[PDB]
Amino acid sequence: KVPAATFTNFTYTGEDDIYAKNPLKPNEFYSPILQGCYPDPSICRKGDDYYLVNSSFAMFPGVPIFHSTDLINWVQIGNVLDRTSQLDPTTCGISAGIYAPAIHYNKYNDTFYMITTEFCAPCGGNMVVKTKDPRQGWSDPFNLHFGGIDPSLFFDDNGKAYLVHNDAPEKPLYGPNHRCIKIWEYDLEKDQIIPGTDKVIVNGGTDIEKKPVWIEGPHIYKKNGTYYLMCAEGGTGDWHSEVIFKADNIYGPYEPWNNNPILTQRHFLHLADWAGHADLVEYYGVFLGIRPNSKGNVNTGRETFMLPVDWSGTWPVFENGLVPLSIKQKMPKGVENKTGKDGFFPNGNFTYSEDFKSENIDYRWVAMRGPKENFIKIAKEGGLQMTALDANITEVQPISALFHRQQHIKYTAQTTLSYNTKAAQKAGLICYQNEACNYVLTVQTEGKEQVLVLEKTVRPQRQKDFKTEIVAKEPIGKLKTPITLGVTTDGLNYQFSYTLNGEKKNIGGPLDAAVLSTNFAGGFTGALVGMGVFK
Repeated sequence: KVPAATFTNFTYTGEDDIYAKNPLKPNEFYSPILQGCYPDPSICRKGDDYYLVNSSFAMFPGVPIFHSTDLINWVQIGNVLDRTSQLDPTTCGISAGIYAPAIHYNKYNDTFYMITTEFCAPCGGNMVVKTKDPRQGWSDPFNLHFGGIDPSLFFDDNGKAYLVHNDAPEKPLYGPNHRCIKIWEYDLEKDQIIPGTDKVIVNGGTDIEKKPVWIEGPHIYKKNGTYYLMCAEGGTGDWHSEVIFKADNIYGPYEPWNNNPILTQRHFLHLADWAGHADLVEYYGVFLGIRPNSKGNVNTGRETFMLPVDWSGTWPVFENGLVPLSIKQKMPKGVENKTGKDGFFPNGNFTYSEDFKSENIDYRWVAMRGPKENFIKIAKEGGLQMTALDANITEVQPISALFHRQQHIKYTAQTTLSYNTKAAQKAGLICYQNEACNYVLTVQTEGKEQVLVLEKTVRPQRQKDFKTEIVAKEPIGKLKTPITLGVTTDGLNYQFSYTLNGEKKNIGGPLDAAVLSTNFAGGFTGALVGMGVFK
């Protein structure tokens, strides 16, 4: 009972060099189209409407879904897994939960499909959800009976349905990196694979002699009577790429185009990296990549990039998918750039100021390991009234904090809060990679006085032990007015501050940005910034 604080504002301002140095011409747009942690992009089309989805791991709700009629201007229409009956990540590992999504539209039964691997409750494995209309939400999961990751359905022209996925081989030839692409016939009535219909269609990759790492993200397309299998190969790090196979039959032998890969950045050590895990739509191909900082670290996670695809011949070509990517791409003829305008998703450098004056909270806001509904209410006059759950920040448990993805290497953010002196709890501002890789600045109480406390918790990949340390601490007397907390990062360090009766002061010094990188902490996620409450 009684909330710890009411956050009356959050402001997030992206300030990346690349966008400032490369202003848009009227017919241009920035790529990545989704900045920040939006990995493993999957895309489908029904009529004039495009739908695009991403992996989300332990965040809730999971799998954000974007709609667009032109592939440049996107509106987030929600998150596909938004009920606890679909996804309950209470004790989910930071690099578990929802892996690569694959969305599809079956024109034969006018039905949508979101299929993924859910490495947490309720499913603990491969599963699919369905809908007639994404705006109405999706069904509860159908548990699918096969292992591995990166499931993806394909609906042929004879009423037969298939399912392709990554799997482990019976006989590993070169360690755990040896993987397989497996296909199954799919039963539309039962929403389950047909036992005995499984076949390995790719073993290892395009050339097994080369020991191809983690062939995955398989997608089937059919064009001019020919079947096409497109896969990611080389791992979602330094050796990422996309490769392409074709066959005369759904099960038929799949042969790699002599020209492979068709999408990579891996042969450069000099903007963007780790390019792969693509999906095509009629052509345009969306994929994942990272924009690392000057030291090679990534606090922004893997982002959804786009490129035009020429498929006028036998094989798909990613236009400039094999030369160093640039931030600017020409838009399709006739389309104008409305990114950040109206209700469209932003891009480039921008400012998002949210006052939370509406019970329909913007779909960009996520909680870790549980629903925000368990600890947030909208005040009569507006603002995030949030009550402290039992868990502290370092726990693999749901925590009472609302988060915004770090969409830029260089950013500045602030929040304004009215701190309930009666509840005496902790309320503040958080930069979060994982439960043991975070920076937290909180107002707290000691006596009948408030204090500000800056804490770090640092845990590199391979280390078991961690310990929360107080970086800095300052008294602020008896808080009788709202207070603003702020953090800014220049890509190298994070600097916290607070702004009370007029004046803005730094608290603590520069805090190493590397601590919140994938590189340092491991995992599959980008850093987050948000507000939270504890004790």
